[PDB]
Amino acid sequence: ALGIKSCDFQAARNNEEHHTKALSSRRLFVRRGQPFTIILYFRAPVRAFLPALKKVALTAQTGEQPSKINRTQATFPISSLGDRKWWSAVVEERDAQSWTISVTTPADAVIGHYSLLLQVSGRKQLLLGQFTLLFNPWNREDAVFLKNEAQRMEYLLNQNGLIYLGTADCIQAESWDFGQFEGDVIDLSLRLLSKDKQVEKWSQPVHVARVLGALLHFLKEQRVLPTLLNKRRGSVPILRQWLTGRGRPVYDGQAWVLAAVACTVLRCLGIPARVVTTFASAQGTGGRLLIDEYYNEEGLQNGEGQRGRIWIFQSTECWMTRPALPQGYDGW
Amino acid sequence: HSSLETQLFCEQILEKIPPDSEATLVLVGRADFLEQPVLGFVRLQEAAELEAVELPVPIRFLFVLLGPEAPHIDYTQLGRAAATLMSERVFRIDAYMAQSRGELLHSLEGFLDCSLVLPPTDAPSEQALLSLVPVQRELLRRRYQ
Amino acid sequence: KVYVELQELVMDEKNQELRWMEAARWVQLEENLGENGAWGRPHLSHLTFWSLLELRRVFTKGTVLLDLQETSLAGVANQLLDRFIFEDQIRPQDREELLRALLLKHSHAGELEALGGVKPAVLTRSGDPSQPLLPQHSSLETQLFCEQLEKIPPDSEATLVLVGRADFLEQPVLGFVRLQEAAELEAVELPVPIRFLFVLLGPEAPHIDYTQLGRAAATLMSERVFRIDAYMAQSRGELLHSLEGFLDCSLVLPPTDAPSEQALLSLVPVQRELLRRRYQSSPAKPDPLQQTGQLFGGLVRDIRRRYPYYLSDITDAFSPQVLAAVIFIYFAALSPAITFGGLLGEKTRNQMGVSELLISTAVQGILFALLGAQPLLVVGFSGPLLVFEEAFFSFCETNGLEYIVGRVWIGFWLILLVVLVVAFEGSFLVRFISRYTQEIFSFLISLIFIYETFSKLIKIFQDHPLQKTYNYNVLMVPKPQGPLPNTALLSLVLMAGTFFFAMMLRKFKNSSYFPGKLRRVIGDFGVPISILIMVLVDFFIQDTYTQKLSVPDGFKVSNSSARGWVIHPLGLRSEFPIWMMFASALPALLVFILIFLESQITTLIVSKPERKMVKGSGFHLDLLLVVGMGGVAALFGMPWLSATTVRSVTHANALTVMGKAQIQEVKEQRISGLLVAVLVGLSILMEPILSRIPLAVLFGIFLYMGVTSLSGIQLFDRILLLFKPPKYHPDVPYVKRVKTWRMHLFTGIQIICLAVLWVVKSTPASLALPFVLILTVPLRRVLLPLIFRNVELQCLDADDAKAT
Amino acid sequence: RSVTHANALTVMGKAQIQEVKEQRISGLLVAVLVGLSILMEPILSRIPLAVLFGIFLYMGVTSLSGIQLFDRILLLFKPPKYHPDVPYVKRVKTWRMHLFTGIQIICLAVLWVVKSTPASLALPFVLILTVPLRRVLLPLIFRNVELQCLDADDAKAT
Ligand SMILES: CCCCCCCC(=O)OC[C@H](COP(=O)(O)O[C@@H]1[C@H](O)[C@H](O)[C@@H](OP(=O)(O)O)[C@H](OP(=O)(O)O)[C@H]1O)OC(=O)CCCCCCC
Ligand SMILES: CC(C)CCC[C@@H](C)[C@H]1CC[C@H]2[C@@H]3CC=C4C[C@@H](O)CC[C@]4(C)[C@H]3CC[C@]12C
Ligand SMILES: CC(C)CCC[C@@H](C)[C@H]1CC[C@H]2[C@@H]3CC=C4C[C@@H](O)CC[C@]4(C)[C@H]3CC[C@]12C
Ligand SMILES: CC(C)CCC[C@@H](C)[C@H]1CC[C@H]2[C@@H]3CC=C4C[C@@H](O)CC[C@]4(C)[C@H]3CC[C@]12C
Ligand SMILES: *[C@@H]1O[C@H](CO)[C@@H](O)[C@H](O)[C@H]1NC(C)=O
Repeated sequence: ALGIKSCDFQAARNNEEHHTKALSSRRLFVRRGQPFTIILYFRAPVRAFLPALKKVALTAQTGEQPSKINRTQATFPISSLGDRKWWSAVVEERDAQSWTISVTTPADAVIGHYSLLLQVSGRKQLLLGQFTLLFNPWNREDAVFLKNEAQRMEYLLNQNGLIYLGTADCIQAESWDFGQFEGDVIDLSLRLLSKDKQVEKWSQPVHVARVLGALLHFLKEQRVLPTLLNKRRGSVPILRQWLTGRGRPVYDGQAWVLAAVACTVLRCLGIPARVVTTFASAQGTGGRLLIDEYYNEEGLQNGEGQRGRIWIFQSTECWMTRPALPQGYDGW
Repeated sequence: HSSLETQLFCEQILEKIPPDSEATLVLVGRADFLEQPVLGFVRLQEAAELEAVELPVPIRFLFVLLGPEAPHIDYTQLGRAAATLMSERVFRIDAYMAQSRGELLHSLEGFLDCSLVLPPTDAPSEQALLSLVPVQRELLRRRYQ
Repeated sequence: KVYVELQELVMDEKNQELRWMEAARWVQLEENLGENGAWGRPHLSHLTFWSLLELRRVFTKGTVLLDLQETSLAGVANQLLDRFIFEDQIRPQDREELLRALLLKHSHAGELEALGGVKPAVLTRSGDPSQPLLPQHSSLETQLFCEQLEKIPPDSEATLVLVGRADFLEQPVLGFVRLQEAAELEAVELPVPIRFLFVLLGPEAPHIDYTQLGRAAATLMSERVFRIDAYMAQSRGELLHSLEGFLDCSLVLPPTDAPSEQALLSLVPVQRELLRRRYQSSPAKPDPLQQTGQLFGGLVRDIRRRYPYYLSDITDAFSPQVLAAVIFIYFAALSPAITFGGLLGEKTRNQMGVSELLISTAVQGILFALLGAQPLLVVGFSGPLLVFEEAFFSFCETNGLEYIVGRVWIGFWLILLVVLVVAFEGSFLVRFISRYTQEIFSFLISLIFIYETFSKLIKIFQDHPLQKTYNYNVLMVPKPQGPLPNTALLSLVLMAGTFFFAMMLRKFKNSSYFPGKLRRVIGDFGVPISILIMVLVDFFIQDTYTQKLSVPDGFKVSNSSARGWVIHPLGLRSEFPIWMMFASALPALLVFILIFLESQITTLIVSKPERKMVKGSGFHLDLLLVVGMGGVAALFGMPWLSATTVRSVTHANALTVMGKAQIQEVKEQRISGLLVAVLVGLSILMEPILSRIPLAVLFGIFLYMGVTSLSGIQLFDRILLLFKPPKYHPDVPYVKRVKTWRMHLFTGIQIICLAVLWVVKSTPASLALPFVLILTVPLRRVLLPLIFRNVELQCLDADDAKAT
Repeated sequence: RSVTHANALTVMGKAQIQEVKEQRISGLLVAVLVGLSILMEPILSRIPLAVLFGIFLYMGVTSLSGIQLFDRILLLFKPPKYHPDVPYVKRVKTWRMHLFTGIQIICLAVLWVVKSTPASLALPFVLILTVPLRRVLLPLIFRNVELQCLDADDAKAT
């Protein structure tokens, strides 16, 4: 007498409220620590609300091997006494055949693709749908929290970026399309993150950022070829060519696009990121504070250069807290 | 020219639509200020519900057929042909997987390869018409090979 | 009406020489020549989209030579090449090669085997043939119809279509020639003059199959409107207009995922409308229960329906399943015959008994197997016949009349009645008996059979009750006069074991164990195996007594004093009254009604279209034979019989072959019934074999028959569905289209009818059962439409189980 | 008795085992009723032994549902195409599986012969001797994947 007809996740409204409207209006993209609203439809009218409410429980699972010890699986009832800080569900509006349920997630939840499952007592588990959980710069309890709304928009929502090239005395701004809200960017980023097997640490922005940076540097080393070849259309085609292997490759003359790709991935996953250019950067020194330059009698360099060189320009900055560090190192 | 389908079937549904389905809109119109007929094929990045369709099914594909009055061109029949092409499963999968007009053209060529033309005959007999069944089966096997 | 021949430029394998070989011919139907030297089956001409598109493309800029004054292939080829050069279709340097190709030897199917076969060939720039570069595609028509001259009108003309591939041509070129006078060319090996010539040459190009192009051209020429237009053509414009009109009425069938014949038959009026559009402008115009109304028409129709299959009725019995069915039906007809003969002898003072009934059953079964239209029916005595015999004997005893002579006169009237019924085709009224009455009667008869089977065991238990003490000195001859220990319990054990073994072997027939052939052999012989096992089990128990089969010592009358083999219609002991001779018609009418209803309903049950009966059944012939044999046997002092429902249904099921669930075929043959009748007649001569067979094994067999006779009845299925949730109902038309409570109300009405019939059976007026059974037909035809819709009645009561 | 108790408390889902009613009340009540069987002599005095024999036969035929050895013994009398989709059929040859089942049948026959002798107290030792057989001789004639498919602790495909 408590069959389930369908479950409307209300992707458009929730994505507009969770600042993921640019991603999609069909798939549910929500950010941790913020409630999202779903509608549950019953095949038959519900006679008594309270026993039926006591008969239903919700389970959220992520990963191939979900478990409670890994914090990848959580079972929570639908009641007003649930921990809104943790996983919880409460009926805000109800009809004879429909329940409007507000579902909350913990502020330190594991990111990735989730499956929402409903359990009725004395009945098999039923899948209600799928949703993707992301970091929440708008949530104060989140580690990626930003104080300013303008900073949040610029460092997460703005897909039109500027990569500054050239010299220190002549800075040439290059228009760049990060495209972190392209349809396949989130899936590609999560599939790349899936190479890391420490899924319990995926709730930590530091671990996710470090893993993504290492993997993207490995992909840049494996995919970037030695030297239109210099025609760029943003970070999304570069990421597609680095992961799938199909598309126009990036050559060594534009190896600086690794920072843009990393910023795109971090912004898509919900980590506030920006691209920073440092002119006259000494690379390849290994910490040494000396650069040796060699010139002939004509004021010219005969060789291709030393290991330690002062590059004309050269990085990704991410905003998060540092719980594992001493106090005072939060920020970029 | 009155439509054969109207004269035959109209001189006398939403439940069977799958819940996880998408809609295709085919628009046909006649404009005398056009040099040649023009086809417009659109596949949306995300399926959306437009005001054109009065059903709660999102629209993924759009067919636009505009052109002047020309002989051997019935735009109602052109829209019927486009809708039949889209309703076929192989062409639908190819259009979902299409990345350029070349793949759609190849799918249309394969659709026409397995198309079966029945010429007019003086004496229509159901036995000679049922002799067509294995030919249609073989063309179906070629389509889904 | 013309003959069109298609030839393709191919090369042989034995000599690698290029030549012309015919590929398909049109006699208003298309036949294709495969790679074996024999033509395929005729079929309608069907064309691909690309073939017609390329045909239109090459016809629009084609070369036409109308009313050409040529009578030789060389002259036609020379004129065609000259006009090709004039119209810039070909270059002047290609004329020699094309003339060489067009004048090659034209081979046919007769010399295909003389060579090493034919291979696709492409004409090259030089005199040597080359191989095609594009991937080869085998013809659909060849793969489909080829993997297995009299109809040509004398005043007809031929059309030759030539297709060839030449890589030294810029674009495909079409050549159309209409001769001024039709002439016989060496290219065609038939004595029909050639009027039209189609030449299709060109290079290898995508979407251009020259075999399909030639097929499209031949189909276009074979059409009557285009043929008339080509005869009346004065320029290429008229031919182009005719081709455009041909394409206007062409119908394209797109590929679909699920091909359904109903959706394909929705195309018929569209094709008719296109045909009407095609011929709107051309001068030509487009091209067993029934009442015959003839005396004895139904009998002749049944004879012509069944007797052609007489040869198959002997050869189809060469299978062990037929022998197993013979063994099954032998017991299933002998045991009720013995029981009914014993009861009749007890009730009628042995005027008719076991021996007379067995002889009558044997004779009638032999004659019905040799001459009947539905040999699967089993002819034997029935319970209502016993009730009528008892009533008639009581009437004759009350009125002091010779009862056997009364039976003689009843049979004499029965012969006249059945002759009158067959003469006017009185068996056409059986078509008004729908599945409703048939299923009600079958379910009632199965319930009666099961109830009698259990009541016999109850009577056995009552005769030998369970008591603490028994008298060890009890006389056994002819029957035990007192209770005996271990008798009823052993009878119950034997019956239960027989039923269990029969059911287990029936399940093993459909099981997945053992090799399939041995599995089917064991399953077919399941009943004989169970009978043998239980008989052997009872055989080793010497001390305990069980009732066995009893047969007469020899072929003799039951009571010699009462009557002999031939009974005088004028009287045996006293002169027969005159008034009774005319008054016997009403009892004869009742007997005819009983036998008619029983036999016709049994024939309806066993000859349902869902049972895969592909040989036909004759109602009139079977009824005439049954009633005539009954009337003849009445003269010899033998009981009249009828087609019993249980025995005939069991015989049909034993001969039914089950496919991989689904009925595949039925072993319809006359040998089984003939052998059963012969064994029934010889049952007296095999007394030692039958004397060791207990009745409990036969009771278990009867229970198995009763529980297996309910498989094909939808009334039993709906009775089972009465105790099921609605979501567990099977996907059937009467559930998915009818509400559950409506179906339950229909089943309840049928249950009420069954209860009324059962109450009628349990009354002294049990001979009125056929009338109450008939009264269900007015119920179905009147009262059910008043409370059920037409669609509901069509779904619930369907003759062939169809969704309206 | 324990297998029958577990099966009686087993709840079958919509074929597939769903849950088992694991509780201490059942065994306690059974022991209490066994102890009180003397005090309910009139009730037990009217219960025939034949009903109990039928119950014992039912228990014996129902205790074979969960044994794969019985399933392979049944498959010995089936065509290869009728074998169910199980890891030990789709990954192991039919004759190899039949040889494994025959080895198990030989072991069963040896145990049955040991039972039918006055030295029936040596049955646990012969039963233990099957473990060295499985751990030594079977790998000598069967591959590791074949043994994992045929002898799986949780019925998994290696
Ligand atoms: C005493 C019997 C002989 C003992 C000698 C022992 C040696 C021995 O018996 O092997 C021969 C034969 C193997 O041959 P094979 O497996 O190919 O035989 C298949 C089997 O008969 C199936 O029943 C058939 O399917 P169906 O039923 O028509 O649907 C199938 O035909 P198809 O449909 O696929 O085309 C047959 O191919 O045995 C068996 O049948 C397997 C069961 C053996 C069980 C153990 C034997 C009881
Ligand atoms: C229905 C069939 C049997 C025919 C109808 C029966 C009637 C019309 C006929 C058939 C045979 C006839 C009988 C034949 C012979 C005799 C002997 C004679 O000395 C007196 C009349 C009598 C007794 C006849 C009476 C009428 C009779 C009974
Ligand atoms: C009488 C015994 C043998 C069988 C009893 C079962 C019958 C009477 C019951 C079982 C299921 C029942 C149906 C279940 C559901 C509905 C839908 C409801 O909107 C109208 C009544 C209706 C259609 C019920 C009618 C009665 C019903 C058919
Ligand atoms: C001994 C009784 C109980 C059962 C007899 C069935 C056994 C011995 C039979 C039945 C099916 C048979 C198999 C059927 C097919 C093949 C394939 C062939 O290339 C090698 C032999 C092999 C693998 C057979 C081995 C023997 C086999 C397993
Ligand atoms: C035979 O008939 C006579 C009467 O004619 C009767 O007395 C006798 O009992 C009958 N025989 C038997 C065996 O019943």
